[PDB]
Amino acid sequence: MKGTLVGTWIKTLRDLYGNDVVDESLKSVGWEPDRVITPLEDIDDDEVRRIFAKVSEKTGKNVNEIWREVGRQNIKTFSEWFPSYFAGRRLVNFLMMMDEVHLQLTKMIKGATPARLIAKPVAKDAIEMEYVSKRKMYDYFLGLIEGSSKFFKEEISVEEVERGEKDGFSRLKVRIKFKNPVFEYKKN
Amino acid sequence: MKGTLVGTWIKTLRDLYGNDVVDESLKSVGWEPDRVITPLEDIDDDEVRRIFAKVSEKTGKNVNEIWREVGRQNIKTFSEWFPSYFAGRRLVNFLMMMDEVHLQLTKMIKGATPARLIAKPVAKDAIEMEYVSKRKMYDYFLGLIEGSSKFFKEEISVEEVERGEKDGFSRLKVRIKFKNPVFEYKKN
Ligand code: HEM
Ligand code: HEM
Ligand SMILES: [Cl-]
Repeated sequence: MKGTLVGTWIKTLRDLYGNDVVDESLKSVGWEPDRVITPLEDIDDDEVRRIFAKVSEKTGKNVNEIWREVGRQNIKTFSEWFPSYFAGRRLVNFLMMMDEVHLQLTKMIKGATPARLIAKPVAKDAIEMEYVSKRKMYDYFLGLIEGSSKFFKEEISVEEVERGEKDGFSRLKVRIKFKNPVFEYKKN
Repeated sequence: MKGTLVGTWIKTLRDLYGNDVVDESLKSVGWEPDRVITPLEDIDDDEVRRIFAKVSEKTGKNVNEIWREVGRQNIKTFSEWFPSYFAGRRLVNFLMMMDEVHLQLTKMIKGATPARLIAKPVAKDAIEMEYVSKRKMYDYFLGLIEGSSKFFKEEISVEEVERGEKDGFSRLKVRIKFKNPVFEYKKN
Protein backbone atom coordinates (compact mmCIF):
# COMPACT_ATOMS: atom_id res chain seq x y z
CA MET A 1 0.00 0.00 0.00
CA LYS A 2 1.27 3.48 -0.96
CA GLY A 3 2.50 5.49 2.04
CA THR A 4 -0.11 8.19 1.45
CA LEU A 5 -2.93 6.04 2.83
CA VAL A 6 -0.83 4.18 5.41
CA GLY A 7 0.06 7.51 7.05
CA THR A 8 -3.63 8.21 7.57
CA TRP A 9 -4.18 4.75 9.03
CA ILE A 10 -1.55 5.36 11.72
CA LYS A 11 -3.10 8.66 12.81
CA THR A 12 -6.56 7.12 12.72
CA LEU A 13 -5.49 4.16 14.87
CA ARG A 14 -4.20 6.69 17.41
CA ASP A 15 -7.55 8.53 17.43
CA LEU A 16 -9.31 5.24 18.10
CA TYR A 17 -7.02 3.26 20.41
CA GLY A 18 -4.50 5.70 21.85
CA ASN A 19 -0.81 6.42 21.37
CA ASP A 20 0.22 3.66 23.74
CA VAL A 21 -1.36 0.86 21.69
CA VAL A 22 -0.15 2.29 18.36
CA ASP A 23 3.44 2.94 19.54
CA GLU A 24 3.63 -0.63 20.83
CA SER A 25 2.19 -2.04 17.60
CA LEU A 26 4.59 -0.12 15.37
CA LYS A 27 7.58 -1.19 17.46
CA SER A 28 6.35 -4.80 17.29
CA VAL A 29 7.13 -4.81 13.54
CA GLY A 30 10.41 -2.93 13.85
CA TRP A 31 9.29 0.63 13.10
CA GLU A 32 10.18 3.65 15.20
CA PRO A 33 7.14 4.30 17.44
CA ASP A 34 6.71 7.79 15.93
CA ARG A 35 7.48 6.84 12.34
CA VAL A 36 5.95 9.25 9.84
CA ILE A 37 5.04 7.46 6.62
CA THR A 38 5.19 9.57 3.44
CA PRO A 39 3.74 9.46 -0.10
CA LEU A 40 7.14 8.37 -1.46
CA GLU A 41 7.04 5.10 0.43
CA ASP A 42 5.58 1.73 -0.46
CA ILE A 43 4.57 -0.17 2.66
CA ASP A 44 4.58 -3.97 2.60
CA ASP A 45 0.96 -5.06 2.95
CA ASP A 46 1.99 -7.89 5.27
CA GLU A 47 3.61 -5.37 7.62
CA VAL A 48 0.28 -3.55 7.79
CA ARG A 49 -1.36 -6.87 8.54
CA ARG A 50 0.93 -7.51 11.50
CA ILE A 51 0.42 -4.02 12.93
CA PHE A 52 -3.36 -4.53 12.79
CA ALA A 53 -2.97 -7.98 14.36
CA LYS A 54 -1.13 -6.41 17.31
CA VAL A 55 -3.82 -3.79 17.73
CA SER A 56 -6.39 -6.58 17.74
CA GLU A 57 -4.30 -8.34 20.41
CA LYS A 58 -3.97 -5.26 22.65
CA THR A 59 -7.54 -4.03 22.30
CA GLY A 60 -9.17 -7.45 22.33
CA LYS A 61 -11.18 -6.56 19.24
CA ASN A 62 -11.39 -8.84 16.21
CA VAL A 63 -9.32 -7.43 13.35
CA ASN A 64 -12.44 -7.22 11.12
CA GLU A 65 -14.03 -4.84 13.62
CA ILE A 66 -10.80 -2.82 13.76
CA TRP A 67 -10.83 -2.33 9.99
CA ARG A 68 -14.49 -1.28 10.17
CA GLU A 69 -13.69 1.29 12.88
CA VAL A 70 -10.64 2.53 10.98
CA GLY A 71 -12.70 2.95 7.82
CA ARG A 72 -15.33 4.90 9.76
CA GLN A 73 -12.84 7.22 11.45
CA ASN A 74 -10.48 7.54 8.48
CA ILE A 75 -13.09 9.74 6.78
CA LYS A 76 -12.55 12.35 9.52
CA THR A 77 -8.78 12.01 9.07
CA PHE A 78 -9.25 12.61 5.33
CA SER A 79 -11.43 15.65 6.05
CA GLU A 80 -8.63 17.12 8.18
CA TRP A 81 -5.68 16.24 5.94
CA PHE A 82 -7.44 16.79 2.62
CA PRO A 83 -10.42 19.10 3.26
CA SER A 84 -10.47 19.87 -0.47
CA TYR A 85 -12.29 16.62 -1.21
CA PHE A 86 -15.07 17.54 1.21
CA ALA A 87 -15.60 21.27 0.81
CA GLY A 88 -18.90 22.35 -0.76
CA ARG A 89 -20.20 18.79 -1.12
CA ARG A 90 -23.03 16.52 0.03
CA LEU A 91 -22.93 12.77 0.58
CA VAL A 92 -24.43 11.58 -2.69
CA ASN A 93 -22.01 13.50 -4.93
CA PHE A 94 -19.14 12.62 -2.61
CA LEU A 95 -19.79 8.89 -2.95
CA MET A 96 -20.50 9.33 -6.65
CA MET A 97 -17.07 10.86 -7.34
CA MET A 98 -15.03 8.38 -5.24
CA ASP A 99 -14.09 6.22 -8.23
CA GLU A 100 -12.75 9.25 -10.11
CA VAL A 101 -10.88 10.54 -7.08
CA HIS A 102 -9.13 7.22 -6.54
CA LEU A 103 -8.23 6.89 -10.23
CA GLN A 104 -6.43 10.24 -9.96
CA LEU A 105 -4.55 9.01 -6.88
CA THR A 106 -3.62 5.70 -8.55
CA LYS A 107 -2.85 6.88 -12.06
CA MET A 108 0.91 6.53 -11.56
CA ILE A 109 1.23 3.25 -9.62
CA LYS A 110 3.31 0.27 -10.80
CA GLY A 111 0.66 -2.39 -10.13
CA ALA A 112 -1.34 -1.35 -13.19
CA THR A 113 -4.40 -3.04 -11.64
CA PRO A 114 -6.68 -0.22 -10.41
CA ALA A 115 -9.05 -0.85 -7.51
CA ARG A 116 -12.48 0.48 -8.50
CA LEU A 117 -15.31 2.12 -6.57
CA ILE A 118 -17.97 2.34 -9.28
CA ALA A 119 -21.25 3.83 -8.11
CA LYS A 120 -24.44 3.97 -10.13
CA PRO A 121 -28.05 5.04 -9.45
CA VAL A 122 -30.58 2.18 -9.31
CA ALA A 123 -33.60 4.11 -8.00
CA LYS A 124 -34.78 7.62 -7.19
CA ASP A 125 -33.23 7.23 -3.74
CA ALA A 126 -30.53 4.57 -4.07
CA ILE A 127 -27.17 3.72 -5.63
CA GLU A 128 -25.18 0.51 -5.91
CA MET A 129 -21.50 0.84 -5.11
CA GLU A 130 -19.09 -1.92 -6.05
CA TYR A 131 -15.68 -2.31 -4.49
CA VAL A 132 -13.40 -4.23 -6.87
CA SER A 133 -9.80 -5.07 -5.95
CA LYS A 134 -7.20 -7.73 -5.26
CA ARG A 135 -6.88 -6.77 -1.58
CA LYS A 136 -10.27 -7.78 -0.14
CA MET A 137 -10.61 -4.85 2.32
CA TYR A 138 -14.31 -5.59 2.93
CA ASP A 139 -14.69 -4.17 6.42
CA TYR A 140 -12.57 -1.12 5.63
CA PHE A 141 -14.83 -0.31 2.65
CA LEU A 142 -18.02 -0.73 4.71
CA GLY A 143 -16.51 1.46 7.43
CA LEU A 144 -15.59 4.25 5.01
CA ILE A 145 -19.21 4.29 3.80
CA GLU A 146 -20.49 4.60 7.39
CA GLY A 147 -17.88 7.25 8.13
CA SER A 148 -19.03 9.22 5.10
CA SER A 149 -22.65 9.16 6.29
CA LYS A 150 -21.43 10.22 9.75
CA PHE A 151 -19.31 13.08 8.42
CA PHE A 152 -21.91 14.57 6.11
CA LYS A 153 -24.67 14.08 8.71
CA GLU A 154 -26.86 12.31 6.14
CA GLU A 155 -28.48 9.03 7.17
CA ILE A 156 -28.40 6.09 4.79
CA SER A 157 -29.31 2.44 4.78
CA VAL A 158 -26.70 0.00 3.47
CA GLU A 159 -27.57 -3.48 2.23
CA GLU A 160 -24.89 -5.91 1.16
CA VAL A 161 -25.73 -7.43 -2.20
CA GLU A 162 -22.69 -9.48 -3.12
CA ARG A 163 -19.26 -10.38 -1.73
CA GLY A 164 -16.84 -12.84 -3.22
CA GLU A 165 -13.44 -13.63 -4.69
CA LYS A 166 -12.97 -14.51 -8.37
CA ASP A 167 -9.48 -14.96 -9.82
CA GLY A 168 -7.90 -12.98 -6.98
CA PHE A 169 -10.33 -10.19 -7.85
CA SER A 170 -12.38 -9.70 -4.71
CA ARG A 171 -15.67 -7.84 -5.11
CA LEU A 172 -18.10 -6.26 -2.66
CA LYS A 173 -21.36 -4.77 -3.89
CA VAL A 174 -23.64 -2.70 -1.66
CA ARG A 175 -26.95 -0.90 -2.15
CA ILE A 176 -27.04 2.51 -0.46
CA LYS A 177 -30.43 4.14 0.15
CA PHE A 178 -30.79 7.84 0.95
CA LYS A 179 -33.46 9.73 2.95
CA ASN A 180 -34.55 11.84 -0.02
CA PRO A 181 -35.10 11.21 -3.75
CA VAL A 182 -31.78 12.10 -5.38
CA PHE A 183 -32.07 10.65 -8.88
CA GLU A 184 -34.56 10.69 -11.73
CA TYR A 185 -34.80 9.07 -15.15
CA LYS A 186 -33.25 11.30 -17.77
CA LYS A 187 -32.70 10.29 -21.38
CA ASN A 188 -29.40 8.48 -21.71
CA MET B 1 20.42 10.89 -4.44
CA LYS B 2 17.08 9.24 -3.65
CA GLY B 3 16.18 7.03 -6.59
CA THR B 4 12.59 8.19 -6.72
CA LEU B 5 13.71 11.84 -7.09
CA VAL B 6 16.05 10.95 -9.93
CA GLY B 7 13.06 9.16 -11.46
CA THR B 8 11.08 12.39 -11.48
CA TRP B 9 14.04 14.15 -13.08
CA ILE B 10 14.23 11.57 -15.89
CA LYS B 11 10.54 12.06 -16.66
CA THR B 12 10.90 15.83 -16.44
CA LEU B 13 13.90 15.72 -18.79
CA ARG B 14 11.80 13.77 -21.30
CA ASP B 15 9.08 16.44 -21.10
CA LEU B 16 11.66 19.22 -21.68
CA TYR B 17 14.16 17.79 -24.19
CA GLY B 18 12.68 14.66 -25.73
CA ASN B 19 13.15 10.92 -25.32
CA ASP B 20 16.15 10.88 -27.66
CA VAL B 21 18.30 13.20 -25.57
CA VAL B 22 17.44 11.31 -22.38
CA ASP B 23 17.81 7.76 -23.76
CA GLU B 24 21.26 8.60 -25.09
CA SER B 25 22.30 10.40 -21.89
CA LEU B 26 21.22 7.36 -19.86
CA LYS B 27 23.06 5.02 -22.18
CA SER B 28 26.18 7.18 -21.86
CA VAL B 29 26.37 6.21 -18.16
CA GLY B 30 25.78 2.51 -18.85
CA TRP B 31 22.09 2.46 -17.93
CA GLU B 32 19.23 0.95 -19.86
CA PRO B 33 17.31 3.82 -21.56
CA ASP B 34 14.12 2.39 -19.98
CA ARG B 35 15.45 1.59 -16.48
CA VAL B 36 12.92 1.39 -13.67
CA ILE B 37 14.12 2.96 -10.43
CA THR B 38 12.67 1.38 -7.28
CA PRO B 39 11.38 3.40 -4.28
CA LEU B 40 14.21 1.83 -2.27
CA GLU B 41 17.11 2.56 -4.63
CA ASP B 42 19.57 5.40 -4.41
CA ILE B 43 21.54 6.71 -7.40
CA ASP B 44 25.10 7.99 -6.99
CA ASP B 45 25.26 11.82 -7.09
CA ASP B 46 28.08 11.50 -9.63
CA GLU B 47 26.00 9.50 -12.11
CA VAL B 48 23.33 12.17 -11.85
CA ARG B 49 25.98 14.77 -12.66
CA ARG B 50 27.22 12.86 -15.70
CA ILE B 51 23.68 12.41 -17.03
CA PHE B 52 23.08 16.14 -16.73
CA ALA B 53 26.44 16.88 -18.34
CA LYS B 54 25.38 14.78 -21.34
CA VAL B 55 22.07 16.62 -21.60
CA SER B 56 23.94 19.93 -21.59
CA GLU B 57 26.21 18.68 -24.35
CA LYS B 58 23.38 17.40 -26.57
CA THR B 59 21.02 20.34 -26.11
CA GLY B 60 23.77 22.96 -26.10
CA LYS B 61 22.35 24.54 -22.93
CA ASN B 62 24.49 25.48 -19.92
CA VAL B 63 23.86 22.91 -17.15
CA ASN B 64 22.77 25.75 -14.84
CA GLU B 65 19.97 26.46 -17.28
CA ILE B 66 19.04 22.80 -17.48
CA TRP B 67 18.71 22.65 -13.68
CA ARG B 68 16.59 25.83 -13.66
CA GLU B 69 14.22 24.37 -16.28
CA VAL B 70 14.13 21.00 -14.53
CA GLY B 71 13.23 22.65 -11.24
CA ARG B 72 10.44 24.61 -12.96
CA GLN B 73 8.96 21.56 -14.73
CA ASN B 74 9.50 19.11 -11.86
CA ILE B 75 6.68 20.62 -9.78
CA LYS B 76 4.30 19.37 -12.46
CA THR B 77 5.88 15.90 -12.29
CA PHE B 78 5.61 15.87 -8.47
CA SER B 79 1.96 16.91 -8.73
CA GLU B 80 1.33 13.94 -11.04
CA TRP B 81 3.18 11.29 -8.98
CA PHE B 82 2.35 12.64 -5.50
CA PRO B 83 -0.99 14.51 -5.75
CA SER B 84 -1.59 14.49 -1.98
CA TYR B 85 1.07 17.18 -1.42
CA PHE B 86 -0.84 19.52 -3.74
CA ALA B 87 -4.54 18.79 -3.25
CA GLY B 88 -6.43 21.91 -2.19
CA ARG B 89 -3.31 23.83 -1.21
CA ARG B 90 -2.29 27.43 -1.85
CA LEU B 91 1.24 28.59 -2.65
CA VAL B 92 2.16 30.11 0.72
CA ASN B 93 1.18 27.02 2.71
CA PHE B 94 2.94 24.80 0.18
CA LEU B 95 6.28 26.63 0.40
CA MET B 96 6.07 26.96 4.20
CA MET B 97 5.63 23.19 4.59
CA MET B 98 8.56 22.20 2.35
CA ASP B 99 11.16 22.04 5.15
CA GLU B 100 9.05 19.62 7.21
CA VAL B 101 8.13 17.61 4.12
CA HIS B 102 11.80 17.20 3.18
CA LEU B 103 12.81 16.30 6.74
CA GLN B 104 10.21 13.51 6.68
CA LEU B 105 11.58 12.22 3.35
CA THR B 106 15.23 11.86 4.38
CA LYS B 107 15.08 10.61 7.95
CA MET B 108 16.07 7.11 6.87
CA ILE B 109 19.15 8.42 5.06
CA LYS B 110 22.51 8.15 6.88
CA GLY B 111 22.68 11.94 6.64
CA ALA B 112 23.29 13.16 10.16
CA THR B 113 23.05 16.74 8.95
CA PRO B 114 20.17 17.19 6.44
CA ALA B 115 19.50 19.78 3.76
CA ARG B 116 17.11 22.45 5.00
CA LEU B 117 14.52 24.65 3.31
CA ILE B 118 13.48 26.84 6.24
CA ALA B 119 10.94 29.54 5.39
CA LYS B 120 9.75 32.29 7.72
CA PRO B 121 7.45 35.30 7.42
CA VAL B 122 9.28 38.63 7.40
CA ALA B 123 6.27 40.77 6.53
CA LYS B 124 2.53 40.56 6.00
CA ASP B 125 3.06 39.73 2.31
CA ALA B 126 6.52 38.10 2.24
CA ILE B 127 8.65 35.21 3.42
CA GLU B 128 12.34 34.48 3.46
CA MET B 129 13.27 30.99 2.33
CA GLU B 130 16.78 29.61 2.79
CA TYR B 131 18.17 26.56 1.09
CA VAL B 132 21.09 25.05 3.02
CA SER B 133 22.99 21.98 1.87
CA LYS B 134 26.29 20.54 0.80
CA ARG B 135 25.00 19.98 -2.75
CA LYS B 136 24.74 23.58 -4.00
CA MET B 137 21.67 22.93 -6.20
CA TYR B 138 21.05 26.65 -6.54
CA ASP B 139 19.38 26.77 -9.95
CA TYR B 140 17.19 23.74 -9.22
CA PHE B 141 15.95 25.50 -6.03
CA LEU B 142 15.11 28.75 -7.88
CA GLY B 143 13.39 26.71 -10.61
CA LEU B 144 11.21 24.80 -8.16
CA ILE B 145 10.05 28.09 -6.67
CA GLU B 146 9.12 29.32 -10.15
CA GLY B 147 7.39 26.04 -10.95
CA SER B 148 5.44 26.33 -7.72
CA SER B 149 4.22 29.81 -8.64
CA LYS B 150 3.17 28.59 -12.08
CA PHE B 151 1.40 25.51 -10.73
CA PHE B 152 -0.60 27.29 -8.04
CA LYS B 153 -1.26 30.15 -10.50
CA GLU B 154 -0.11 32.69 -7.93
CA GLU B 155 2.31 35.36 -9.11
CA ILE B 156 5.27 36.15 -6.90
CA SER B 157 8.35 38.31 -6.90
CA VAL B 158 11.56 36.53 -5.93
CA GLU B 159 14.59 38.47 -4.77
CA GLU B 160 17.86 36.61 -4.20
CA VAL B 161 19.40 37.98 -1.00
CA GLU B 162 22.53 35.90 -0.41
CA ARG B 163 24.31 32.94 -1.89
CA GLY B 164 27.60 31.51 -0.81
CA GLU B 165 29.51 28.71 0.81
CA LYS B 166 30.93 28.12 4.31
CA ASP B 167 31.89 25.04 6.35
CA GLY B 168 31.26 22.95 3.25
CA PHE B 169 27.70 24.26 3.56
CA SER B 170 26.31 26.23 0.65
CA ARG B 171 23.33 28.46 1.33
CA LEU B 172 20.91 30.42 -0.83
CA LYS B 173 18.44 32.85 0.72
CA VAL B 174 15.57 34.43 -1.19
CA ARG B 175 12.82 36.87 -0.26
CA ILE B 176 9.50 35.92 -1.87
CA LYS B 177 6.76 38.55 -2.05
CA PHE B 178 3.10 37.72 -2.65
CA LYS B 179 0.52 39.98 -4.31
CA ASN B 180 -1.50 40.42 -1.12
CA PRO B 181 -1.38 40.04 2.66
CA VAL B 182 -0.99 36.37 3.93
CA PHE B 183 0.47 36.68 7.51
CA GLU B 184 -0.32 38.73 10.52
CA TYR B 185 0.88 39.21 14.09
CA LYS B 186 -0.68 36.59 16.35
CA LYS B 187 -0.41 35.93 20.08
CA ASN B 188 2.78 34.32 21.42
C1 HEM C 1 -11.33 12.27 0.50
C2 HEM C 1 -11.68 10.99 0.63
C3 HEM C 1 -10.73 9.81 0.31
C4 HEM C 1 -9.42 9.83 0.03
C5 HEM C 1 -8.46 11.05 -0.03
C6 HEM C 1 -9.01 8.46 -0.21
C7 HEM C 1 -7.73 8.06 -0.52
C8 HEM C 1 -7.27 6.79 -0.79
C9 HEM C 1 -5.92 6.42 -1.17
C10 HEM C 1 -4.71 7.36 -1.35
C11 HEM C 1 -5.89 5.09 -1.33
C12 HEM C 1 -4.63 4.30 -1.75
C13 HEM C 1 -4.85 3.74 -3.14
C14 HEM C 1 -3.59 3.04 -3.58
O1 HEM C 1 -2.52 3.70 -3.61
O2 HEM C 1 -3.67 1.82 -3.87
C15 HEM C 1 -7.21 4.57 -1.06
C16 HEM C 1 -7.61 3.26 -1.11
C17 HEM C 1 -8.89 2.82 -0.87
N1 HEM C 1 -10.03 3.62 -0.80
FE1 HEM C 1 -10.04 5.60 -0.36
N2 HEM C 1 -10.11 7.64 -0.08
C18 HEM C 1 -11.18 8.44 0.23
C19 HEM C 1 -12.46 8.01 0.47
C20 HEM C 1 -12.88 6.73 0.29
C21 HEM C 1 -14.25 6.26 0.36
C22 HEM C 1 -15.45 7.17 0.69
C23 HEM C 1 -14.25 4.95 0.10
C24 HEM C 1 -15.44 3.96 0.04
C25 HEM C 1 -16.70 4.37 0.17
C26 HEM C 1 -12.87 4.56 -0.15
C27 HEM C 1 -12.45 3.29 -0.43
C28 HEM C 1 -11.16 2.85 -0.55
C29 HEM C 1 -10.78 1.45 -0.45
C30 HEM C 1 -11.70 0.24 -0.18
C31 HEM C 1 -9.27 1.43 -0.63
C32 HEM C 1 -8.37 0.18 -0.67
C33 HEM C 1 -8.49 -0.27 -2.13
C34 HEM C 1 -7.54 -1.39 -2.47
O3 HEM C 1 -7.86 -2.56 -2.19
O4 HEM C 1 -6.45 -1.13 -3.05
N3 HEM C 1 -12.07 5.67 -0.04
N4 HEM C 1 -8.03 5.64 -0.74
C1 HEM D 1 5.76 17.53 -3.22
C2 HEM D 1 6.79 18.20 -3.75
C3 HEM D 1 8.25 17.74 -3.53
C4 HEM D 1 8.72 16.50 -3.29
C5 HEM D 1 7.96 15.17 -3.21
C6 HEM D 1 10.15 16.61 -3.12
C7 HEM D 1 11.01 15.57 -2.85
C8 HEM D 1 12.36 15.68 -2.70
C9 HEM D 1 13.26 14.57 -2.47
C10 HEM D 1 12.87 13.09 -2.31
C11 HEM D 1 14.50 15.04 -2.38
C12 HEM D 1 15.74 14.12 -2.15
C13 HEM D 1 16.60 14.44 -0.94
C14 HEM D 1 17.87 13.60 -0.98
O1 HEM D 1 17.97 12.55 -1.67
O2 HEM D 1 18.84 14.00 -0.32
C15 HEM D 1 14.43 16.47 -2.58
C16 HEM D 1 15.49 17.33 -2.60
C17 HEM D 1 15.43 18.70 -2.78
N1 HEM D 1 14.29 19.47 -2.82
FE1 HEM D 1 12.41 18.67 -3.11
N2 HEM D 1 10.52 17.93 -3.25
C18 HEM D 1 9.37 18.66 -3.49
C19 HEM D 1 9.30 20.02 -3.68
C20 HEM D 1 10.32 20.92 -3.52
C21 HEM D 1 10.21 22.37 -3.53
C22 HEM D 1 8.92 23.20 -3.71
C23 HEM D 1 11.44 22.86 -3.34
C24 HEM D 1 11.89 24.33 -3.23
C25 HEM D 1 11.05 25.31 -2.91
C26 HEM D 1 12.35 21.75 -3.21
C27 HEM D 1 13.71 21.86 -3.03
C28 HEM D 1 14.59 20.81 -2.98
C29 HEM D 1 16.02 20.98 -3.08
C30 HEM D 1 16.77 22.31 -3.28
C31 HEM D 1 16.58 19.56 -2.96
C32 HEM D 1 18.07 19.14 -2.95
C33 HEM D 1 18.39 19.06 -1.45
C34 HEM D 1 19.86 18.81 -1.18
O3 HEM D 1 20.73 19.66 -1.49
O4 HEM D 1 20.18 17.73 -0.64
N3 HEM D 1 11.65 20.58 -3.32
N4 HEM D 1 13.11 16.83 -2.78
CL1 LIG E 1 -16.12 -9.17 16.69
